[PDB]
Amino acid sequence: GNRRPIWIMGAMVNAIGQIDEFVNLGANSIETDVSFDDNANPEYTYHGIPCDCGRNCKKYENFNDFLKGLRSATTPGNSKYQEKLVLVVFDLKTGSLYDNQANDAGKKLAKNLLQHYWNNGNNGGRAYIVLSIPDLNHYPLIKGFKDQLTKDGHPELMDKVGHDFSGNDDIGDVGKAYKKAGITGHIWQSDGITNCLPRGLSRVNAAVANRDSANGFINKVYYWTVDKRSTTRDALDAGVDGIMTNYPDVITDVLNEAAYKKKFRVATYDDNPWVTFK
Ligand SMILES: CCCCCCCCCCCCCCCC(=O)O
Ligand SMILES: CCCCCCCCCCCCC(=O)O
Ligand SMILES: CCCCCCCC(=O)O
Ligand SMILES: [Mg+2]
Repeated sequence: GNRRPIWIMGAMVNAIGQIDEFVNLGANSIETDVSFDDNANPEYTYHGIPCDCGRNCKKYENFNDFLKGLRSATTPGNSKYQEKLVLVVFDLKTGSLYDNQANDAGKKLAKNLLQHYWNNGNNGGRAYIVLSIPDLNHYPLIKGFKDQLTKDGHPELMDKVGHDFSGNDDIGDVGKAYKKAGITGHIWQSDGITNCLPRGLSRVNAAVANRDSANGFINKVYYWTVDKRSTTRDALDAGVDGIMTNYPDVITDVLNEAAYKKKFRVATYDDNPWVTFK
């Protein structure tokens, strides 16, 4: 049948100069860590030590500067525009917040994305955005973010946003969080661990089984962080939609092997990231 569109996602893309570095290696999407200040305002794109094996953990930007950089990379006509870059996952490091600041964090995130990435709707960046929350109890972040875009008069930008819960929670617990949040679509499900440690496919398989079921709630599944060809083959064989990596050219190489090329292709802006593949 049709080839499954795949997001090849550059990992830990936290400096503006890295956006081109990863896209030029074959990434059509990136993941970026977002730190918060004491007031739940996104502050830096910063991970810190420890991080993935082989990487510098300390590159960072003021979050709004990173957004302006991402805006340039994703706005047609800009000197820096990368047509290939279609999705950003923000790994929201809400662990530094109290649980009762989750909703505030979502409003401040929306406020900054509207201002600096979507340019108040004036020729904004065009990538789809996934808000990845590490703790199921921080689900009120989603409400906060939607309510802020609505207050600011741009509720339609929610069409460009989707959701993930990154903490490797049991799939039924994740679904219960989305039911609490009133969310029923635009759901990605991460599964993974640092490239420094081993991991199997059992939870990826559970997530894929949910995605492919008639009654499931997941739209896309992505596996992280994968730096080896054999792991990439295993994940594609398991039917994931996305693979996060420190080496986009490694994943591109596998996808260009003749057996995989018949069955997968690199996602473009044509491909809606909230739609389950069939
Ligand atoms: C930066 C303010 C933008 C507007 C934010 C609207 C939602 C505010 C939620 C309560 C935030 C309380 C802490 C405010 C910290 C600050 O920005 O000075
Ligand atoms: C399984 C984890 C889901 C998130 C925890 C949210 C807090 C639970 C209580 C929220 C209100 C109860 C409800 O709406 O059923
Ligand atoms: C949040 C989606 C999954 C992202 C993996 C990034 C890991 C990290 O920052 O340690
Ligand atoms: Mg991260």
